[PDB]
Amino acid sequence: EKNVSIVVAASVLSSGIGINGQLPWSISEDLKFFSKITNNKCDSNKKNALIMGRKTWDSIGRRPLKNRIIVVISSSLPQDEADPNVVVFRNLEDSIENLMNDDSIENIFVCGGESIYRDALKDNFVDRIYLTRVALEDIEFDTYFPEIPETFLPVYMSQTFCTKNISYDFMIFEKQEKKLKSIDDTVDLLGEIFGIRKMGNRHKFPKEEIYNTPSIRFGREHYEFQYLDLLSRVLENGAYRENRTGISTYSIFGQMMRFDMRESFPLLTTKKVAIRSIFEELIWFIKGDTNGNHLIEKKVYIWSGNGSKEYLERIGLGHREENDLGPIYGFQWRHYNGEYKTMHDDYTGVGVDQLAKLIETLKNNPKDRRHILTAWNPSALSQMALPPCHVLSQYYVTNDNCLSCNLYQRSCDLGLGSPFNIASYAILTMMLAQVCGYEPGELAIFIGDAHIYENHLTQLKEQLSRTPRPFPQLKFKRKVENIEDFKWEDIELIGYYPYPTIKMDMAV
Amino acid sequence: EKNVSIVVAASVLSSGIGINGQLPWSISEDLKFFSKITNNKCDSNKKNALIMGRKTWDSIGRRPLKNRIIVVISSSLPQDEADPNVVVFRNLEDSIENLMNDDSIENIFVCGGESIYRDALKDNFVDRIYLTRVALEDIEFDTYFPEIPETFLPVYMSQTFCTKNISYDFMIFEKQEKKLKSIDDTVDLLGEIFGIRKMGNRHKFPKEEIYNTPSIRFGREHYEFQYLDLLSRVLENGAYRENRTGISTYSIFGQMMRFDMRESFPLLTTKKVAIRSIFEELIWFIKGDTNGNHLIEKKVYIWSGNGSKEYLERIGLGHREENDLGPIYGFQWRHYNGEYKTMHDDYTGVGVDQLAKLIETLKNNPKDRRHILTAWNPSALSQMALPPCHVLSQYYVTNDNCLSCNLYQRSCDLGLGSPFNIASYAILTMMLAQVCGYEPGELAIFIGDAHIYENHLTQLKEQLSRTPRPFPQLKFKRKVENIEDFKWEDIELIGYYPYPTIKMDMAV
Ligand SMILES: NC(=O)C1=CN([C@@H]2O[C@H](COP(=O)(O)OP(=O)(O)OC[C@H]3O[C@@H](n4cnc5c(N)ncnc54)[C@H](OP(=O)(O)O)[C@@H]3O)[C@@H](O)[C@H]2O)C=CC1
Ligand SMILES: NC(=O)C1=CN([C@@H]2O[C@H](COP(=O)(O)OP(=O)(O)OC[C@H]3O[C@@H](n4cnc5c(N)ncnc54)[C@H](OP(=O)(O)O)[C@@H]3O)[C@@H](O)[C@H]2O)C=CC1
Ligand SMILES: CN(Cc1cnc2nc(N)nc(N)c2n1)c1ccc(C(=O)N[C@@H](CCC(=O)O)C(=O)O)cc1
Ligand SMILES: CN(Cc1cnc2nc(N)nc(N)c2n1)c1ccc(C(=O)N[C@@H](CCC(=O)O)C(=O)O)cc1
Ligand SMILES: Nc1nc2[nH]cc(Cc3ccc(C(=O)N[C@H](CCC(=O)O)C(=O)O)cc3)c2c(=O)[nH]1
Ligand SMILES: Nc1nc2[nH]cc(Cc3ccc(C(=O)N[C@H](CCC(=O)O)C(=O)O)cc3)c2c(=O)[nH]1
Ligand SMILES: O=c1[nH]c(=O)n([C@H]2C[C@H](O)[C@@H](COP(=O)(O)O)O2)cc1F
Ligand SMILES: O=c1[nH]c(=O)n([C@H]2C[C@H](O)[C@@H](COP(=O)(O)O)O2)cc1F
Repeated sequence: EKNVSIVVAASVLSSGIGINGQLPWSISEDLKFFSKITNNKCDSNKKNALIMGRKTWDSIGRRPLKNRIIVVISSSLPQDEADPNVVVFRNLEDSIENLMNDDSIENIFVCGGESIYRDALKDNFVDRIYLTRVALEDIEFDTYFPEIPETFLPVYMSQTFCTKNISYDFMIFEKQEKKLKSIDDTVDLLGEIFGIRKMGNRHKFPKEEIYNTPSIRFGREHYEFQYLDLLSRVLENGAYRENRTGISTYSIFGQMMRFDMRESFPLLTTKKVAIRSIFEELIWFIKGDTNGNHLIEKKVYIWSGNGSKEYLERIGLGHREENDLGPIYGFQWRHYNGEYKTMHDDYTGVGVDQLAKLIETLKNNPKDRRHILTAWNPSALSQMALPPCHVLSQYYVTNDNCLSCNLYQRSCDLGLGSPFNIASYAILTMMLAQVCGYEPGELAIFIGDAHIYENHLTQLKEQLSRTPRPFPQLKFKRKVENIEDFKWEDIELIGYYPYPTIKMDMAV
Repeated sequence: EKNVSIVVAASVLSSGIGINGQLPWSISEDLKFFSKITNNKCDSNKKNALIMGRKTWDSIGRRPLKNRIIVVISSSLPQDEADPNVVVFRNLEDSIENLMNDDSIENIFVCGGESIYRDALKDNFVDRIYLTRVALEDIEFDTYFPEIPETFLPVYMSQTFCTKNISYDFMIFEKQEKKLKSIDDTVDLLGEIFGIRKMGNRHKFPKEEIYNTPSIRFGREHYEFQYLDLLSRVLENGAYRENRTGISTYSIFGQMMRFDMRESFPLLTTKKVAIRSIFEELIWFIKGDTNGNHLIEKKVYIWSGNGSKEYLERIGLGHREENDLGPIYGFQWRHYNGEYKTMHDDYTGVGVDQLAKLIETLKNNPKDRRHILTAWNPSALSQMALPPCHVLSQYYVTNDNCLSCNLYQRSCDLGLGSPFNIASYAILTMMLAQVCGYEPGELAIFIGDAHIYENHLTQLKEQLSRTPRPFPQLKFKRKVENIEDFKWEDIELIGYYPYPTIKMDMAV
């Protein structure tokens, strides 16, 4: 009784693994992953066996792998004993003789194509699966990886990596079996004595029925869980509260999310996020614009709700034009403390150009601690059609010339605003990184009133049922002179294979 | 072979447990803790044995405890078999015949005073310790709890609680024995392939030699660990970087801390924090003052460094008076966007009184999401002697009438500034809570440039060697009409028993 693991690199959707006797891709780090998993052993005087089919044995040049014993499953290969690092068996069942008899073998690994993968799962020989999901689907395949049986459950999902603009994950699947210990009891008993006085009870762990992929307990490395587990945490501890709109929310205070931008782009995969509208809003801010029609003219109606004549007169802005949102994001960025008249006037030169100073400070004094771009100005809050949600952001240049970003958000619509704020400030960091000459780094979002609107409950609960997929890659097609020169055609979204879009109405 | 645990509630320093045949305090929740700990059993048809001395047996009225068998260790009590829930033995060793003979007993608990505690530890009969540390030490004791031997190591430390303004902790100590498994290996191998491309390697777990009380792995509930583990994370991942001063730091980006204020006060115990100077700085901000002499007149020299004539002329403020810090904290609070002349002029009425609007909004509109108090004003940054470190703060009223606080900090001097910012915004939250009529809630601090100055290394490593003690209680002695009426004599610090103060020089 030893371990029998499966190592495979399959496509994210169709689970393709090969085409015309070779791989559909060339990822160097994945092969190194195959090296270390198949070499990882405990006994020095032992070797791991790698089982593969003849067609696969041909694909790897018919040459042995160092420090490993290759087991070829071929119906017509000569069982020659000359090579001690390569042995041939007639069928897969008879080849699993090393478990009980061959004590010189520590672990067993299955990695030999569809015919061996499917036969190893249909006969219940497998104990664990090492799946390398690759974000490639608009190509051709002829050999696929079988559907993972119900007996297996994911226990680990690595962060999204990148090689030649190709995103990929690393997952572990374990087979279900049958059916520190004192610390958990003492914390529970303290939770029974102090009701909500103990802070642990105020932040209860999300229940299994609202935890996204609850089988992955200790291996929640994928940074989309930083958003999906916040949804779960709100569903568990959110207090039903009212607000300025008629749609009440479930709200918790003081939450944070953390995303990687070096090897991926934090665009959610559990729901098709309108990436174009995110950009057009961001470049709208950068340009210094407050005209709400300029987004509607580009078929982006995100600010149409808070920019209706009925809404502005309702909040005391009847003198304002239809979509004159007022000094908001992109007016405190480019013209801070500037006397706001209307959205048609020329504001060139007035105010404090924070973005310009931010860019110039990022390149002249990178290790400066004051790379701050704020939007909360109490003098102009009364003029705003909606006070800023993402109020203040700070930027950081690491020693390896990477640009990280921190953002504080006073109010976070986890249904709609959060998927936008994650991608919006990710693109803004990448934009700042290119103009300043650095690489994208990490993105951390600090949240105050993290909430879910009550009409988003059935929708977001559906989103939590979708096991996430690797983040896509976002690369720019050209280097721009100034930051405002970016256009939608300059962005290339690579490997975005999300779940179907989810409709949720905005609370005006 | 079953488990033998000891349950004790001792004072935090001298470990006193009794005086004149009774307890030195009256904490109801502690007795309820003793109830659930001694009753926690797995078998329905089994009872836990509670061992105690005669003097202790007298202290509890000589009456049995429900669902439990009390074992009295007395040299001259009659071994009466009339009561089946109380049995008497002559010595402690002979009383431990429940391990091998009486299978009707599941667990054994030692809880019978000094004479039984010392004999149970000197003879190595104990397997686990349930310690309830109480923050009372300036009273009299006559019975103490023996010092925990080196064979025991702490594995859990609960959050600081409160009963009648008495702070107390719950800890677990386990005796050392001799000397999921696949997920950790796969993450390690991914760390060998991707160097710093994998985000996990940029946030490596702190090594044991810099982890405060590294024996407490899964039970780091005490929220002083939210600060001590930030020190460890900086020591592990901090990049050596320069700054505006000559003292280089080790800095990491995007960290957060979370403290409880309902049942405790987040004043660090691993170092004697100058609590008075914290208050005088805070009330200085609230009053709207920017005159540095008003703190020096009260023997508070924290802002003396950034207010020397040599420093102001060094940063381009030679025209400024000796300690005229300029529009800083407490001038953007009370007079935001107010044209700052000097520190002697009258600024009453000018600017935007954020604090006044914040107070008025906190009680009139509690579920508002705009309870924000900012200090980052780009128009006046050049006039400031030092840009704001704690830039923006947001406040939140829960459904149970508690006031929580969020704070974003752009730069964090973990040696000096951080212990002050934790207590300063804790006091400010409590002050706002009393004036508005709410109770203190949670305090979350979000940090950008969390760093340690290199001249603080020997000191902070010393601070990490001190296992923390329960937080003290801070209560106000009177209700004030306006928030500015607070005085140092109005604050009462209850149960603060910290480790000796640690001297660290400020980087000017
Ligand atoms: N992405 C990835 O992780 C991997 C991808 N691949 C790719 O998959 C493709 C190859 O897989 P595939 O097409 O399925 O072919 P296989 O690799 O599964 O090899 C099949 C051969 O093995 C022998 N064989 C298989 N099953 C039996 C059996 N039950 N009894 C006796 N002999 C058996 C036969 O050899 P014989 O002719 O002697 O009868 C058969 O032709 C290639 O493109 C390869 O590159 C391969 C491995 C990993
Ligand atoms: N804070 C806490 O968790 C607890 C506090 N306490 C406090 O501690 C105080 C009492 O403890 P303490 O003063 O140490 O007295 P003890 O509770 O330890 O009881 C001592 C008695 O037990 C008997 N005894 C002890 N050792 C032996 C032995 N080796 N052989 C035979 N008999 C023995 C003797 O009884 P005899 O007279 O018959 O010889 C002795 O007088 C009280 O104030 C009590 O409130 C007690 C328990 C818990
Ligand atoms: C059978 N096969 C196809 C193949 C390709 N990619 C995969 N990727 C994964 N995740 N899992 C597999 N089973 C897998 N199999 C192989 C097997 C070994 C090598 C190989 O070259 N291994 C070298 C790797 C060289 C290097 O370090 O990059 C080794 O040392 O083991 C390539 C393809
Ligand atoms: C021996 N002793 C002294 C005493 C007091 N406080 C302690 N506190 C701790 N943490 N540990 C002890 N061993 C301890 N012992 C005792 C024992 C039981 C009760 C007691 O009244 N127990 C009731 C508790 C009643 C209630 O629920 O509040 C029970 O149901 O067990 C009081 C003092
Ligand atoms: N109460 C409230 N006011 C807001 N003002 C501006 C925004 C940002 C915003 C506005 C609209 C959408 C929106 O409806 N977007 C959809 C996609 C919705 C989705 O994520 O499925 C789209 O326009 O394509 C998203 C963010 C916003 C919000 O979320 N909530
Ligand atoms: N570069 C820099 N500038 C600062 N300006 C104001 C502060 C906050 C500050 C300043 C001085 C002290 C200080 O010296 N405090 C000592 C004790 C220091 C301590 O051990 O905590 C005291 O006031 O008694 C503490 C915080 C501060 C800081 O930390 N770093
Ligand atoms: O970028 C945005 N992100 C976001 O989360 N919101 C949502 C948060 C909240 O649901 C609403 C503002 O409501 P309130 O004014 O009460 O904070 O806007 C809006 C944006 F423009
Ligand atoms: O309340 C404070 N908190 C704090 O952390 N600092 C430290 C942080 C940093 O070490 C220094 C400011 O340096 P810089 O202006 O380059 O960010 O002041 C100062 C305060 F007044």
